[PDB]
Amino acid sequence: MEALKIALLGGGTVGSAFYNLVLERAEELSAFGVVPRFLGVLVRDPRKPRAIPQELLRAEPFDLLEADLVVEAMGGVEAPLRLVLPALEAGIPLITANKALLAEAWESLRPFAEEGLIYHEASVMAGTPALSFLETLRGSELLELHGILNGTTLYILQEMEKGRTYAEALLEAQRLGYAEADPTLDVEGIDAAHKLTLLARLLVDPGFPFAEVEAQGIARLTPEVLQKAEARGERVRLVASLFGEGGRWRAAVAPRRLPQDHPLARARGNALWVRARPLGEAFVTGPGAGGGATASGLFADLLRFLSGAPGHLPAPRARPPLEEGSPWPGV
Amino acid sequence: MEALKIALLGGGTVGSAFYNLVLERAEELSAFGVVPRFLGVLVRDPRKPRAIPQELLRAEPFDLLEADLVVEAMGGVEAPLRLVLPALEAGIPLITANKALLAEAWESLRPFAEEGLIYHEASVMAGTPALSFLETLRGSELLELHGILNGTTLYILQEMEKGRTYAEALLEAQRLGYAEADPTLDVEGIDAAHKLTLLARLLVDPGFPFAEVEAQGIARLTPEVLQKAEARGERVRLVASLFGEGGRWRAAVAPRRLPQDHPLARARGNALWVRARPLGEAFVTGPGAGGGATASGLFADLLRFLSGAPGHLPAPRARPPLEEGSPWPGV
Amino acid sequence: MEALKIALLGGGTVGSAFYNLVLERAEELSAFGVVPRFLGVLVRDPRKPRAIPQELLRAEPFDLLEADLVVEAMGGVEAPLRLVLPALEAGIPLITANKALLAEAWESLRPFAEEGLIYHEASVMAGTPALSFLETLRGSELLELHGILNGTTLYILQEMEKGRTYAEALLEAQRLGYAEADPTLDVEGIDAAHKLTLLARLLVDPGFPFAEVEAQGIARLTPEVLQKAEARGERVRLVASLFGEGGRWRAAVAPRRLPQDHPLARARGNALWVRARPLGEAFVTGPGAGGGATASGLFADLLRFLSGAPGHLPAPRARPPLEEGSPWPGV
Amino acid sequence: MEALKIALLGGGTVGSAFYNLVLERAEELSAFGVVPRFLGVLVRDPRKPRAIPQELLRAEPFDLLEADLVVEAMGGVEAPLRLVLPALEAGIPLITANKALLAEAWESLRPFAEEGLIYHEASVMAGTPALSFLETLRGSELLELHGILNGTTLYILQEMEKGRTYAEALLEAQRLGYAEADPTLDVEGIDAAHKLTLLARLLVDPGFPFAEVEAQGIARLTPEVLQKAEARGERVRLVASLFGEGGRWRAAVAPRRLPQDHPLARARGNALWVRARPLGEAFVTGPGAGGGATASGLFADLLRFLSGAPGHLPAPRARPPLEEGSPWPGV
Ligand SMILES: NC(=O)c1ccc[n+]([C@@H]2O[C@H](COP(=O)([O-])OP(=O)(O)OC[C@H]3O[C@@H](n4cnc5c(N)ncnc54)[C@H](OP(=O)(O)O)[C@@H]3O)[C@@H](O)[C@H]2O)c1
Ligand SMILES: NC(=O)c1ccc[n+]([C@@H]2O[C@H](COP(=O)([O-])OP(=O)(O)OC[C@H]3O[C@@H](n4cnc5c(N)ncnc54)[C@H](OP(=O)(O)O)[C@@H]3O)[C@@H](O)[C@H]2O)c1
Ligand SMILES: NC(=O)c1ccc[n+]([C@@H]2O[C@H](COP(=O)([O-])OP(=O)(O)OC[C@H]3O[C@@H](n4cnc5c(N)ncnc54)[C@H](OP(=O)(O)O)[C@@H]3O)[C@@H](O)[C@H]2O)c1
Ligand SMILES: NC(=O)c1ccc[n+]([C@@H]2O[C@H](COP(=O)([O-])OP(=O)(O)OC[C@H]3O[C@@H](n4cnc5c(N)ncnc54)[C@H](OP(=O)(O)O)[C@@H]3O)[C@@H](O)[C@H]2O)c1
Ligand SMILES: N[C@@H](CCO)C(=O)O
Ligand SMILES: N[C@@H](CCO)C(=O)O
Ligand SMILES: N[C@@H](CCO)C(=O)O
Ligand SMILES: N[C@@H](CCO)C(=O)O
Ligand code: NA
Ligand code: NA
Ligand code: NA
Ligand code: NA
Repeated sequence: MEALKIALLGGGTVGSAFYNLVLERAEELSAFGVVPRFLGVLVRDPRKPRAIPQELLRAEPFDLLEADLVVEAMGGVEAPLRLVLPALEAGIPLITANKALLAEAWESLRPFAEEGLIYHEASVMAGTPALSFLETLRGSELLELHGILNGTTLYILQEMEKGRTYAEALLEAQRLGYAEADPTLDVEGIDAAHKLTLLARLLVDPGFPFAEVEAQGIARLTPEVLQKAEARGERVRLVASLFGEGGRWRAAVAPRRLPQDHPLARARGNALWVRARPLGEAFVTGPGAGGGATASGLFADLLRFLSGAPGHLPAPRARPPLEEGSPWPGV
Repeated sequence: MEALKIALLGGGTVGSAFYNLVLERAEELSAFGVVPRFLGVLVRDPRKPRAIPQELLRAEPFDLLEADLVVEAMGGVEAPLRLVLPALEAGIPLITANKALLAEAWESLRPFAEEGLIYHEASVMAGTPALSFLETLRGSELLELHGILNGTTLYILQEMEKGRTYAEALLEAQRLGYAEADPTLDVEGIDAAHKLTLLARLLVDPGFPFAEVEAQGIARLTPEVLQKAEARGERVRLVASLFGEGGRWRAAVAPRRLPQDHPLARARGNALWVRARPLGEAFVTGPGAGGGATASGLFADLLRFLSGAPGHLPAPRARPPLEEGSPWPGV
Repeated sequence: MEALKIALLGGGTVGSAFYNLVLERAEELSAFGVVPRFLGVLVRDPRKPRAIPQELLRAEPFDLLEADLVVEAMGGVEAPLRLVLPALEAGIPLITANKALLAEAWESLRPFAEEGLIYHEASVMAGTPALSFLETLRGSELLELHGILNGTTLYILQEMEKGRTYAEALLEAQRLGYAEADPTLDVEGIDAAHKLTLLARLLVDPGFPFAEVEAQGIARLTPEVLQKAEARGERVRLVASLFGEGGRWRAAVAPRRLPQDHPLARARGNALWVRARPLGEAFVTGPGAGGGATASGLFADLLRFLSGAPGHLPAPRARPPLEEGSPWPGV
Repeated sequence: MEALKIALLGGGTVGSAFYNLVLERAEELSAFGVVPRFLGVLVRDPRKPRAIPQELLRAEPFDLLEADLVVEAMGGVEAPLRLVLPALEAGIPLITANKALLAEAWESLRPFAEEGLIYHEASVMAGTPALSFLETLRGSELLELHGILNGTTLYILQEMEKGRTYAEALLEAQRLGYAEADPTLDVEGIDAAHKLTLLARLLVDPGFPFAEVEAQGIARLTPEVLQKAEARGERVRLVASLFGEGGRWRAAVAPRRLPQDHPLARARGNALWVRARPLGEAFVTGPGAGGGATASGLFADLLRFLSGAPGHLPAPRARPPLEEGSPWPGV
């Protein structure tokens, strides 16, 4: 039996859900050979109301080199990056739910991803299987991928069909915990773009640049637009697409008119839909955002690590596109 | 004496400071024959402890059309937009501290700015005079403008100079209520870009696009780079620059090497430095972020409105630059 | 018109109610000649959830000598005492809701009370008139005083008559905000004893020692006892008594069997009952605990000060008792 | 392997630390063939953020009679008493950290202590061995005991020595989770008196009354008095003393002038110093307050219980002292 010493960065909705999940499942962990011991949890206010014991909180950075694992769910890019890099350099794995970090600091983080040090299931659709889904889909070659990767904007659109306004639905969305710190990342497509980028690097091109994703959010959408779509037998959704065009992978986020019976249209939560050769059509759906949902993903990754498996490896080499996609109707 | 009917959007660091500042200055407001009456205060979470009366909190949007003023300090772009437009269309002024909104929704908001309906001193360098400073600088023709517009990154570079880390500094500035909710906006220069855009529009080109600002942040800087600059007799700062190049106005945000005696290098606070013809060289500096500092700007604008002055007008035409310029050397 | 600069010690349920009340009533204050300006609010956690703007919070002591008034509602004895004494020494008045402080540090605080520097209506039965009540009763000579001075133990007994247990009622009492930090002060009679002491010093003996109060709390009481009392046509209540015996003032707190039609028994909140010569029988009742209720008392004292009146003066000399009381049935 | 059924009373600084410590040590507990199962956790406010599952929180008292252990860390005396007695009467052990309860409700609790049903290591000097230390010291006859039992006042006097104020120090210790909820209990010596009582009862007289302890606090001490002691080669500390005087045991808490090389003066932490016949002079020191420190004591007691050992027994008789003693000189 061994101690698994964990440094947690962030003690918010996710961090705190992860902390309590780990301790609540310590019996499971013992069957994996370990007892979980948190070194410290990095936060900003160490004395406010929080669902972690106060003495574990650290309002300043602390040395991570004695940890066996670093778990990050602090948000942002350059601050977690600088905090994680010395741990990575020492061969200490990272488990993160932070898609911005991986999408926008990939020049620094790719080499550690490639040696299997980075686990990040929770960074796309929370603890819904997305990355593991794609890992199994690698048995085939992608033809087209379409996801509804952002839960905030899904919630908002669901509410506006029901005739609620953007602002009341976003407000409602932010109470329920779905949005990023700044909901602009959600409603402009950027958070979907970060997720889509990570999917692209896993499946089709390990160098895929976040800057190459074309992203348009839901700012032109209203209840009227959505309800008129319903009347044509369609649903409008924000969709993240990956497809070949002129021999290269293209990545877009935009609102799309979907047939109402399409798997993407009938999903109540977040969803990833592929067509691949020779498998065919496959689809995964589940909760894409929330504390418990994300902590599930991070805990799934801890068990993966404990099992002796590497983190989520980028594609070993870029894959040649088989077909010209370019499906589509925008809005 | 008559009610001044205010709808306030946001009850946070800024909104709350503003609410309480208004209350305690009620004596001052009576000298205009008004008494301040809040129609409601839009907030996300009506349960958090707040220095605003529970009975005035609204967790859903409320009718604005009876207000004499809408004050906005909620953050984001699309949601505040959709909330203020009806008031603006009714000829109700807006007082805002939200630079993202004005930079990114200008196609919708410019017509109302041109009519004098938008007050936004607090949208740049908080209640430090920036917009009013530029309004006076209009007596001359701009040669060049350079500002340290972002308080969060000034704070960070000041603390890194003294040997503190990036991560520590950042944690503090967030604590002090300086950082945008997405602090990436601060540290990648985007928030300074938004501010720069507004200054360009006030001075030189009323349709200057936010997309035309070139922005880069502080992500490559460390305590070491800064300390080496100090030994060369310099300071590295993030600088927002507006200058002529090949007959057009260029807007850039980037780290710059400044001579250490330069006003920008020494300033107490955020700072704006302008050479213009025939005035010469003028400078303003003060706090550029903080609840109190921002509530001062908003309240300044409310007093401006009560005086019968219009809001901040865009430049009444676009005009080319007088002189070819450049910023300081990059890093 | 003048600035009234206020230093607040404590930003809890009371402190925060007082802060918001002051600002909410600044129009009233202007009719008294002043505009209220808080120098700072002393707390412990300056970044947690609180109904006061964060920049006013001070997590460390600050200089009080520039204030026009010090307002204290921090709890305890020696820490507020040391904080207030330099202000008192400088002739700066104190307004307090802190009965422990005044009861247990009277050797230090009496001399300042005697020069009218201490206002403390809110320290007995919150903003229910108690001290001002006694000030008017000084027109007569006390024969007997009996109060139900502690709201926690009143609540608890009210709930146990209804058949609820001590522990559920105390729990219920502490949620509703009635109890001291440690409810032992309430349930053992000590908080009533502190209040009774202050009443004694106002009315009958300016040197009355807190140590001379005999106090017994409600620890032997159960629903059964209380319900049996109801059946004999009585109510049991914790009562604070002041009466002459052998030519001296005696002070006791204890549970008592009251006739059910007695003013003390039929009071739903806290209550002070006197017999005095030549007035006769007089009685005041109201809320004895709670934020809003206490802030009312502190604000009543601020207006008193602004009116040019002194604070609550002790009796100028001990008064000779006229009759042997010693009413009573204990339980 | 069998459930160890625990009812926990209190979910605060101590309770929460305890809850999470139990969870993470579940592996260790399996070595006794148990798995820990919480039947519920009594709390005041089920809405505060807490590192305990919502579904286990109870805001009203719950049946305890199915528990194998009641752990108490709620504070107060009468309410915990009325809650544990039924469990105690059923032959269910109590593990407590509450020294006030044991000192002040001993007429009710002594019979169950005498039966081995009360574990209270954490009630004195937290998880620093104090009770177990004394249990071993029973191999000798006590000559004299002197301890620095109160962590809050040690902390305060340590910080005042270094020039900090009373008020600052106090604010900190409260922040660190050291202080009783009424910190007056700490600074007037009452909390050390409660602890002293329990040590007297374990060692010399199983009915030693709390009322017989003479207690005075640190209220006359300042940075100046302490600094002057240091210049005389001394340290002033609050000391809890048990010593023989005229054939009876005397118990006193007071500030004392200690030689600076004395173990009590130097100790790292709270400290207990005992001369006994024939052992000689023994000493123990460690942290005497804190969530983690206390949860360690409680967990030590739970392991003691699982080992088949009884709780902490009172002295099996009263006996007079062997030698006339005295404490150090007062201040
Ligand atoms: N919630 C979701 O549904 C969800 C789903 C999937 C992925 N994620 C990802 O999880 C991350 C965090 O989200 P969350 O919902 O847990 O955020 P949250 O509730 O705000 O918590 C973020 C935590 O990080 C701390 N923190 C933030 N910036 C910091 C800095 N510069 N220095 C030190 N501490 C810092 C905060 O401290 P304080 O608490 O003191 O302020 C807090 O403890 C993000 O990357 C997000 O994209 C979230
Ligand atoms: N802080 C500064 O230094 C500073 C300086 C100048 C300008 N500004 C600008 O001031 C604006 C507000 O900043 P801040 O510091 O006050 O942020 P803050 O502390 O987060 O306050 C945001 C307020 O708006 C509410 N809110 C956020 N999104 C909402 C939505 N979709 N619907 C309804 N209510 C919403 C929040 O409700 P809850 O409290 O219920 O969460 C909160 O009351 C930003 O535009 C910022 O760029 C800030
Ligand atoms: N509530 C009532 O019904 C009531 C009625 C009449 C009289 N009172 C009296 O009012 C006083 C306070 O009561 P409350 O209900 O407002 O208490 P509360 O909600 O706990 O607030 C007490 C405040 O004082 C601060 N504080 C406490 N000790 C401190 C120290 N040593 N150093 C610095 N700051 C300290 C706290 O800081 P934090 O908030 O950071 O912890 C908090 O801001 C007591 O004397 C009480 O007897 C209360
Ligand atoms: N802190 C230490 O260093 C230390 C060391 C040794 C012993 N102790 C002892 O441990 C005990 C608890 O101290 P602590 O630091 O954990 O205090 P704390 O942080 O205030 O926790 C008290 C807990 O009990 C709950 N509570 C209080 N009174 C209650 C009532 N009448 N009914 C139901 N629930 C009640 C509170 O509920 P909420 O959270 O809902 O408010 C809280 O969960 C005290 O007896 C103290 O003397 C403390
Ligand atoms: N804010 C993000 C979290 C994970 O994608 C969302 O709404 O989906
Ligand atoms: N985050 C912004 C707010 C004020 O514009 C700043 O740091 O300057
Ligand atoms: N806890 C106190 C406040 C004022 O007496 C009470 O219950 O009455
Ligand atoms: N307030 C107590 C808790 C531990 O007994 C102390 O300071 O020692
Ligand atoms: Na996932
Ligand atoms: Na400004
Ligand atoms: Na009163
Ligand atoms: Na102990």
